[PDB]
Amino acid sequence: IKQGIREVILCKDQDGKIGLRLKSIDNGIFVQLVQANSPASLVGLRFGDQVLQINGENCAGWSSDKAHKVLKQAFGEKITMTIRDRPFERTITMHKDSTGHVGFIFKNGKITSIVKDSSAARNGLLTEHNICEINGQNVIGLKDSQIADILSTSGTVVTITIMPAFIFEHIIKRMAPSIMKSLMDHTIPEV
Repeated sequence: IKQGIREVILCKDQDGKIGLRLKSIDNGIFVQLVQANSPASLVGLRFGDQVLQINGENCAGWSSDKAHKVLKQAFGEKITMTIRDRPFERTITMHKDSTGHVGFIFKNGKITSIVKDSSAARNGLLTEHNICEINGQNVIGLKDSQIADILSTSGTVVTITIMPAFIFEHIIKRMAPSIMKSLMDHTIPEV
C-alpha cells in the first residue's frame, strides 16, 4: 500500500468507457469496481482506491451519481485523477506451514477464525475482515473454493490485502454478486 497521493491520467476507450464504478463513503469517493482491460486497470486503479479529485475538482461530499455524471461529461481525450491508495486496506505477510496452511478459516471471503500458532496468528491477522487481494491480485467475487485454490497456487510466502468487513459491506452495497465475480478485474498485475 503506497503511503500517499499520486496523479493518474486516463483515456476513455473507443466506446467512451474508463471501466470504473465509484461510491460515496464518509464524504469521500472510492473505487467500488474496476473492469478488466479498462483504461482504469491499465493505469493501475484498484478496488478501495480513494479519488480525491477528477480534473482538479475535489470529490469531497459528491454523491456516487454526481461522480459518475462528472466522469460521463468529461472531455475523454484526457482525464486526470488524484488517488490515495486503498486507504481502508492493510497488507499482511504470512508463510505456509509444512502442511501448506497460512492458518485461517473464511466464508464469503471474510476471515472468521485464526488457527492457534499459525503464521496468521504470528502476523496478527484479524477476523471480520474481507480478503480483497492475494499477492496483488483482486479476488473479490471469486467463490470461496476459488480463493482457497489461489492460496494453494501462491508460493510459500502469501501477502493478503484485507479490509474491515463493515467498510467492505458499505462499499459493495447495490452491486449484484454476478458483477463482482464476472466483471471485477481479477488479473495478475502486468509489468
